[PDB]
Amino acid sequence: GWTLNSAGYLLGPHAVGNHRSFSDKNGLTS
Repeated sequence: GWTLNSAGYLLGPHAVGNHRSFSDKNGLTS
């Protein structure tokens, strides 16, 4: 049913029209 409080604290709605990139092009590693 719910999570918002319990398991939904991190889980939220998705944005339509906005695209996300992968974490392999940008980011430094030592």
